[PDB]
Amino acid sequence: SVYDAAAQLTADVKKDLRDSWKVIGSDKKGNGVALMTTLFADNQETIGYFKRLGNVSQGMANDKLRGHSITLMYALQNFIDQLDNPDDLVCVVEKFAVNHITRKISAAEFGKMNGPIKKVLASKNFGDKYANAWAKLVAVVQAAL
Amino acid sequence: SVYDAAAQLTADVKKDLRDSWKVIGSDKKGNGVALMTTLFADNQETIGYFKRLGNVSQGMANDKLRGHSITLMYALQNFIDQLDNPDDLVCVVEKFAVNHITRKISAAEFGKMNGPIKKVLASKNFGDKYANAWAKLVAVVQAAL
Ligand code: HEM
Ligand code: HEM
Repeated sequence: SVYDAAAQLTADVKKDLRDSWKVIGSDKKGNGVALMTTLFADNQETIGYFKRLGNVSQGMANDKLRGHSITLMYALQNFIDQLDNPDDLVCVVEKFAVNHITRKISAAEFGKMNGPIKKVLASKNFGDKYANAWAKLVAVVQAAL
Repeated sequence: SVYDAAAQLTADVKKDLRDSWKVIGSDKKGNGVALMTTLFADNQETIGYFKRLGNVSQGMANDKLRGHSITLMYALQNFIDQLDNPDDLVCVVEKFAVNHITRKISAAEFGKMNGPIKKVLASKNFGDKYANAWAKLVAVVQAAL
């Protein structure tokens, strides 16, 4: 199942993922926080899953939110680093899904991250072509939920 | 406290952490699995916390163990990257501790990783000086458990 989704990661898709990550991943704190705050802005209901982070309206200044945001970026770093070996990509994605499954986060709920990603890519001038590539990566994770 | 522990990361300790990580972090899959297998070999009592992984003796062939081992290395990568900013290191460490606290992993339990780290370091020609630097980093996490 996850393997089949991974099959959509064509040579061109992996190339766009790597090229865009080279920029996005260069500022994990800044972009990580941008993703989370955008998610909360566009889909307020997702805040229900982050009660532990406290006052998320504080953004970057909120230590717990900042800690979560930076950490989230290292999961993507992990995924990006395993793109050339489907076997490693798959085992890393299934390992990542475990805690999210426990939190009862469905594939549909997880898919809400596509908008924030598209918006962050755009802020760095990466168009639809790149947003589509990332949608495919998110789809691999969705296959594991 | 975690804030006092973070202050123990002096200039040379940070430098030795970076220099050794440059090598160790080069092969996350290889060294990550070596780290876990050494832990299970030297402290069989810890295997109980990893029931979900299945037959841990299979090493690299165990997909779940490989997935976990690779992922563990990105938490260390995270810590190393935050060495420049104590405030970020602390929020990233507390974030990391949440799940380990939920699993009831105590500071004493966590410290058992010092043995495996020292051995992997040694296998790459990094002696006591480096093992001690890493123990200082591990102590920051212990302070948060
Ligand atoms: C590209 C998307 C995402 C990435 C890379 C990501 C990454 C992570 C990582 C690495 C962690 C820490 C390890 C763990 O506990 O699992 C985590 C925690 C968490 N994630 Fe995800 N996640 C993503 C999307 C989501 C979404 C869409 C939701 C909810 C709507 C979600 C909810 C959670 C929650 C509630 C936590 C715990 C937060 C805390 O209390 O510190 N994640 N995620
Ligand atoms: C260098 C030290 C260590 C690092 C960097 C580390 C890293 C991680 C990471 C990144 C995860 C995934 C996120 C999460 O679920 O929290 C994790 C999971 C876990 N860790 Fe730690 N950990 C370390 C030591 C330990 C020790 C010493 C124990 C137990 C004695 C432990 C027990 C666990 C368990 C049971 C899981 C879940 C495994 C699974 O079911 O997939 N960790 N750890």
